[PDB]
Amino acid sequence: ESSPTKVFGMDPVTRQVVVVDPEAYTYDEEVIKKAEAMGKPGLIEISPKDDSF
Amino acid sequence: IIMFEDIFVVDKLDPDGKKFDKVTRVEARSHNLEMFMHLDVNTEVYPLAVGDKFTLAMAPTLNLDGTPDTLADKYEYIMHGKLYKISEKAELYVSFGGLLMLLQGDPAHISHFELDQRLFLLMRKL
Amino acid sequence: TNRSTVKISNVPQTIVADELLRFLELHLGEDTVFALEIPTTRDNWKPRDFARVQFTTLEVKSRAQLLSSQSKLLFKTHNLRLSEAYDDIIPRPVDPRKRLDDIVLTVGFPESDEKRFCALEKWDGVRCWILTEKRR
RNA sequence: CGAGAGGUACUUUUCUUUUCUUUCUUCUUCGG
Repeated sequence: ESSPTKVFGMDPVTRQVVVVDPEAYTYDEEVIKKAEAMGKPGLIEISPKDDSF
Repeated sequence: IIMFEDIFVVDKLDPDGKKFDKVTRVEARSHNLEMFMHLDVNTEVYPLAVGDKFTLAMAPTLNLDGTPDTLADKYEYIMHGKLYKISEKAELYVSFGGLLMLLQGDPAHISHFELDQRLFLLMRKL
Repeated sequence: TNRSTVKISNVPQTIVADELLRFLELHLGEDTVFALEIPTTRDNWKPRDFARVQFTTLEVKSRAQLLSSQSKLLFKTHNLRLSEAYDDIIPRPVDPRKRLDDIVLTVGFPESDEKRFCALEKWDGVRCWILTEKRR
C-alpha cells in the first residue's frame, strides 16, 4: 500500500510479492523509504537503465 | 614500489548507520604494528561493516614499472590524494580530494613519505 | 555475568521507550525485557544519546550481545552497540528461584535454654530477594 | 500652473556551537 501506482502485487498461489507492469513506477521513492523505515535497507533496489527508453 | 602494506581491521564508525547518505569516518586498529587509522569511506557504494578485515597498500605509482607520472588491478578501492602534513608517535594527514586520512603509528614504520607528494591508496576486503 | 543491565551506545533521539521496547521484543523473544530507561537532561522532553536496558535472563543478554557484535540490530538506520553498565536499574536478583514470593516472615529470639523460638509479630505475604552480587 | 486623493517603494537584516550537569550512599589530616 506504500506505492503510489500499481507496481507491486501479491501472488495468491505463493503468498509472496511479485512485480507486474514494471514500467509504471514513475521513480517516486516511496517503497525504498518504506523498506528503510521497516528496517530492511537492502530489500528493494530499483535502478534506471541508461540504454532503454 | 609499494612503501606500506598492512592488514587492517575496523573497530568504529562515526555515523554508525546504514542509510545516512553521508561519508563514514572509520576507526581501524591494525594487527602486528599497533597503528591507528582514520579514513572517510563511502559506505553506500563500498560497504564496510564493523568486524571485517581488509588489506591496505599505499604506492606512489600504479603501473609498477617506474614511470613516475600493466596497472595494479588487484584491489577494489583505489584512490588518489596528497600528503600535506607530517606533523608528529608519528601521524600522516592525507586528503583524497576532500576525504581526510590520518595514519598514526610508530615513527619507524612511516619514514619514507616526503612532504607535498602525490600518493595513491589501495584497498581490498580480502 | 554479574548484572544483566545493558547500556546501548547510540539510540536515536527522536524515539520513545515503547519504540525501542517493541524493537527489542521483535528481534529477541516476547516480553524478555524487564527494565528500560532513557536518561533525560530536561524533565520529560529531552532524551540523551544512550539508554539502559535490563533483561530477564543472561541467555537473552548474551544473545543480544552476539546480535550487536555481528551488526544485526538496525533501529531506524542506527546500528545499536551494546556495552556494560555501572549498576542495575532495579536491585533484583536474576534467578527464577531466588525471588521467594508470598512467604511467611516471623521475628524473635530463642527463649529457653533449648533451641526454641518465641514470636513477637508475624508478617504474612512478604518478598525475599537474595542478592548474591551485591552481597545482601 | 498650484492644491486634494490613492499607488510603487526597508526583504529576515542578526538566533547562536545543535555535543553544557545526575554512574548514585561513602575513609579529614597530625601528636600523646
